This record gives sequence, structure tokens and C-alpha cells, in this order.
Amino acid sequence: PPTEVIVRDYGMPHIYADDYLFYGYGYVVAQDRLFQMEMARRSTQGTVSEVLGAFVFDKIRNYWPDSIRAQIASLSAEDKSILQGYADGMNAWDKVNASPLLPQQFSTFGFPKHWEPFDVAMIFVGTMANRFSDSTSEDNLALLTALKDKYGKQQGMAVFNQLKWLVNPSAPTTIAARSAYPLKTAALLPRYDPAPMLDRAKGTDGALLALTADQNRETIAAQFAQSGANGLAGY
Amino acid sequence: TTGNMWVIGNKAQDAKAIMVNGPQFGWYAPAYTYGIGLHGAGYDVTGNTPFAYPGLVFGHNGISWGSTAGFGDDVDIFAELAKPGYYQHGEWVMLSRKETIAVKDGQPTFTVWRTLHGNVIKTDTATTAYAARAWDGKEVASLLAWTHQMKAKNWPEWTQQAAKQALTINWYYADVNGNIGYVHTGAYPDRQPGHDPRLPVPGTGKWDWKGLLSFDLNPKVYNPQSGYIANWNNSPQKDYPASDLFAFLWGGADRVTEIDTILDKQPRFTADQAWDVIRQTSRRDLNLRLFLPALKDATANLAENDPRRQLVDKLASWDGENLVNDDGKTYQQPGSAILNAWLTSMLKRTVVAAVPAPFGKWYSASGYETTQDGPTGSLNISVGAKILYEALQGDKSPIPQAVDLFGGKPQQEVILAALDDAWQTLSKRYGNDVTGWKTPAMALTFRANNFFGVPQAAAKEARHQAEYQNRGTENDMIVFSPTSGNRPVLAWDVVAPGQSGFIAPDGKADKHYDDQLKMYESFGRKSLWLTPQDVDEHKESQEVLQVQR
Ligand SMILES: [Ca+2]
Repeated sequence: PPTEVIVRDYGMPHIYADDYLFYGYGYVVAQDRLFQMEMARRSTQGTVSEVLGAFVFDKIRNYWPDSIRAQIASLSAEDKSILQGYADGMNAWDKVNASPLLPQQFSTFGFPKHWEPFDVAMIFVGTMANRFSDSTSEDNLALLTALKDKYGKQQGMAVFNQLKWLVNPSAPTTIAARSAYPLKTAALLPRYDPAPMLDRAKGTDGALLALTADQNRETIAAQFAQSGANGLAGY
Repeated sequence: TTGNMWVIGNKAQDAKAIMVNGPQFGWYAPAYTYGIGLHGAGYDVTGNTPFAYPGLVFGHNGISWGSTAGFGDDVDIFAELAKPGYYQHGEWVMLSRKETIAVKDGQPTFTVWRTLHGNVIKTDTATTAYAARAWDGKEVASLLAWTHQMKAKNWPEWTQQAAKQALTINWYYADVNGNIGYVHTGAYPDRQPGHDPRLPVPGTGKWDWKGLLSFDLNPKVYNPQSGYIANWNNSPQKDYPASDLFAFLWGGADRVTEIDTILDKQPRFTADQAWDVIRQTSRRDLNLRLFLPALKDATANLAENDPRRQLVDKLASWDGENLVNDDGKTYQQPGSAILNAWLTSMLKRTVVAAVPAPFGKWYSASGYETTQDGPTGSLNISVGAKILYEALQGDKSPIPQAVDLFGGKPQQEVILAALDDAWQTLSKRYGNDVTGWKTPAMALTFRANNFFGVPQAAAKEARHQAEYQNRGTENDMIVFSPTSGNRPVLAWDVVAPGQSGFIAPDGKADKHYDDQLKMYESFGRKSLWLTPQDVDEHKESQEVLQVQR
């Protein structure tokens, strides 16, 4: 039958279908991770405080959803089927709402709803793109401003190059040097008189702390000072 | 969001290729990644993928692939303004949307501003508005790129999907015939000459990006002569400039050497020895190799009864691997505690001293200190340590020492001063006999909160593991054309705590809520099945839906 679509192994599902395959995917995910996936949807879209109250973090809303809407709208029918099917798969597993199958966590936390292709896309874009491919601290200008106020304009900029070097030819590289990278304005900038990196804090369990703006800054400072890029305030 | 990989082509034993991937996004409950197999409609894949993306960030289709964090500068900040909501680009041009936030037990509003360069991060009124991602407008395409590459059966069909992937991500390639590859993928901006990428630029017109650098410029290698491709978020390639993140550097001090030194100690690797690297790197102290020459010769002239030498002799007699004792709360050797002390003192005297307060807090970290629940992600050489390392190298470093970190004094004097600090603080804590020192071992946790700090499970569901291990959130291995057996490809992985996160209203946990959690701790692994026989032969359940449409 053409309309037919699941086998499981340690619990790992395998999906069999002959076309909109991702419905199977969406289905098994909503069985295994419905709560985790719902709280990724709220996190990537900044709706966490709708159910959790300390998270007004929500102000995530670091992107332009109409861009992503429009990208989805201009997809080929086949590309769109991935997103449409995954969403419909998730929605079908309606069964939780018919027989609350409801993960305990929903009860504990006190609220699931259906999905769209946007939500699905947003799970990727909220994580891989808006979070992990978006690493900047150009915090750098505040460091530069202070460096110049201590050493002077010229020597400040020389010390900035000592701490955040532009390139370093002694660095180990995955591609051995035997190809190389062929591509081989700071004095036009105003002053930056608190570094934004201080307005990002999480506790030891990894939860958001709900501190005051002052306190938060003091905390971020304190833990970065202790643990660095690989600590609670790292990146 | 960091993480490691070693693909092995000439270097494989009893196979044609071995891909071992270990992405590091932190440890969570339920597991960060999700196992899935997809069969039909063009696909024929098995693997595991973060947040159950339609695309399998780690898998194989009978070629294999994986990813680490690229960390390229694909984002720049345009410094745009007391005509509100207008910016000058010789003319006064902002886009705004209004957002209201619903709140459960409280009261509901703000605006977000976008320029032609992008979203406005911050407005400094005393001066300016800062707003640019090389990948803007290509996010969904990047998703569908990760999906379509699953259907690729050779290097060309693969790379043309890599070139549609716009985010800064290392991709990796291996295939049945022993071919391996690497593409530091991503969209990147074609900048004006003079554009310093570490700092904002004016957004008045003259500094706009020209467009995007060609995919021809994205670092690539295919069947390199070393017979392998190793990475732990290090430089893809010579003269390749890093992301502008102040805490991020590609210097002479790099943890990927710890991988490289292993992959050169012997001519070939079995699938077992390749997997055994996760163990080795996991427990490897990352700073001993960097600073031990300097400590060795700074104390060469001291007597043995001198604590500062005693410490260094202890480090000199250490193989640089941390193993936790049976009590489960201490390390067999005090090496890391020693180096943590020394390194902390050294940074306080050098890099930090040279930086105006409060910015010295950016360079204070020795890269060891962590809270009770253990590290949030991987462990690395810290930005302070790396800078210090360049200064310890002196004229062997290509980096110009604008300010001397050693304050006119010789290295050996500052080194010895920090050892004296280290000894004072360590002799107070664990006492005056070094051979009795029981230093705290680092623990590991599967936090109930996702990386955003938002809960994805009940506080109770957090799982503990006595031994922190510097390794992938998950680990997967693919082995191609194994000499023994009937299968062309053999795959393994480990999704701890388990595949399921389900707890029934009565609080009954699913069978597969926790069954990989001891497996992870012991460097074990389960098999990944691809073929319809293998799948059916190991079926535990089977459901058939009719989907209309
Ligand atoms: Ca930049």
C-alpha cells in the first residue's frame, strides 16, 4: 500500500515510507521526546514565560521571524514536504490529548499543542544558527577603549593585537600546510564606555538564575573570572 | 557547540576507513541527540541528530559524515543615529517589529529594530546603534542542505550540498572505498580592504560587505597525505582567521595536538584503537604538555627539598592522564590541582596584570576551576593560558609582544613566584606531604535543563556520573569495508541516558529511559543497523500506520 508507513531496535526507530517519511519521523519523536521538544520550541521562539512565569531570556526575540517565514514559503513542494510531514507526524501522536500517554512533566509544569513547519525549522534555526553559528563579541571595543585609556591610542591597539590576535601562523590546522588560505578601520570607532557579555547567568544545575540586572552582571563577571569560556558563563 | 573528530583513511587497519565523531554540546536529560533510521523516498540512513533535526548531523547511508563547530568569522557588527529610528547610510534611512511577551503568573511589550545590516543589538546614546551575519536569509536552506547530503553517494554529490550549507561548521566525509574528506563549510563575507573583523565597522556606506566569498575559498582537503583528518575546533587551514570572540584563539598551544600525537605514535588503527582514542583524550590533562618544559628549567637549579621543585618533580613523574580512585571522589595523581594553582597564579601576575581592571577577569581563568555539578561542556586550554604560552615562547612566537607580560623580570622569576603561591595555597588545603594529596576529581551531570537554561525535564531527572570525561555528548563510529564479516559498513554509537524521555503520568519510566547511561560511562557502544535484515532481526516492536494526504 502506497499510504503505508515503523520498527524499533535499544529503542531506536526505523521509518519505512515511499514518499511527506518525515511524518514517521515526526511521530516517533513525539512519542520519545514530546516534552523536551516542546521546551526547545519555546526556547527557540522565546515563549518560555507563557508557561514558566523569571524568563522574561524571552526578550531570543536576536532574530527576524518574517525572514524565516518567507524562506519557507519559497520552498519547492518537495522540500516543503519534509517540514510539513514532520509537523503532521508530531501532531498525529492528538492521541496524547485523547488519553492523558501525557508525559508526567506536562502535569508537573502545568500545561502540548500542535506544530507547524515554522516551529520545526525554528528548532534548527534557534540552535545551530541563532545560537552556535552566531559567535561574536565585537565586548572587544569596550576592551579596546579601556586599553587605549591605559596605554594610549597606539600602544593600546598594539596590546589589543597581543590579546586577540588577527592570525597566528603557529596554530595547528586540520588541513596540513602543504593548501593555505589565500586571503591575506579601528581608529574610526567611537568609545565604548558595561561590556554586553555581562548582560547574558545560569546556576550549577544549568538553570537560568532570575537575578537583578546589577546582580546578573556581578555574577557573570565572577564566574567568567573563575572558569572562563568553558564555564557557566562561557560560550 | 565544540567537539571533536578523527577520520582515518593508509591509516586504517582491517578496514578501509574509520570515522569517529564526538560532538560536545554538554550533557543533558533527556539526551541531546536523537537516534533515527530513515528508509525510502531516496533516503537510506541511520544515525543520531541533535534535537531530532530532519537532517542527520551524524550518520551514514551505506558514505558517512559528521560535524564539529567551525568557529569562523561569519558575523560582523555595523556601528550605525537624537531623528529616532533613523540611521545614516549620505541619507537618513529602521525596520521595526513589535513583540509582546505573555507571562503565566504576571503582566505582559517591547520593540526590536533592524537596519539594512541586521538586527540592532544595542543603542549607545552617549555616542550610535550597533547591528550582520554572512548566513542571513540562508538558514532554512542550511537545514535542507544537511538533509540532502544524506542521499549523497560520492564526493561531488556531497560537496555540492556542503556549499549550500551556510553556517560555520566543519563537515567530514568517509566512504566505502577508504576516501575521506573535509570541508570547513559556511557563507562568509567579502570584506572591504582595511576591514578589521575583530571590531565593529561604521555602517554609513563605505564599509558594507561586497557580497560573499566564493566556496572555492572555504578550506577543503580530500585524501590528504597524512592519511587522516583530525579536529577539535582548531584552525581548518594555514592563515585562516578565527571568529572574533575575545575568548577564542588559534595559537601554538592547542588541544588537538593531543589527538595528533596519538594518531602519529603508530602506523595504523583498527576500529577498536580508533574508538579507544575517546578514552585517551577524555582523561588527558590539556596543559601539562604546554608548561612542563618551562617549569622543568625554572626549577632545575633548586634543591629537592624546595617545595617549588618538589611540585615540578611530581608533574615530571606523571603521564598526564587523570584516573579517579575507587572512592570515586579523588584523582590518583594531584597533577591537575597543581597546574590549576600554578596557572591561576601565573595569569594573575602576567596577562591579567597587563589588562585594565575589570577586563582582567577575561584572562584570569586557568581553565580547570569548576562548580560541584562539573563542567558545562568540554575542557580546553584557556585564553589566558594560550596568550601566556606565546609569551613563554618569546621570539619563537610570531606574535609581537607590545607589552612584556613578565614586567622586565626573567620568565624563571615569575614562574618561581607562582610556584611559591601554588605551594602556599596547596600545602594549606591538602597538607605538607605531597604523597598523601587526595585532590578532588571532576564529576559529570546530565542536566535537566537545555543549553538555554530552560528545563526540559524535572529537576529530579538529572543523572550523575563520578568521572567527568572530556568527550562528545554522544560518540559515533563508522567503519568502512571491514576485512572480517559480511557487512560493508559497521556503525556504532551511544545516546545516553537513553533513547526515550518518556515518563507516564503514574511516573513509570520507559524501558529505554536509562539503558545507555552505564554504557556511556564505560566507553561502551551499541550497534547502528541499516539493512532491512539487521533491522528486522533486532526488532523489539513494529507498528504500521496508514497516512492519508
Ligand atoms: Ca567579525
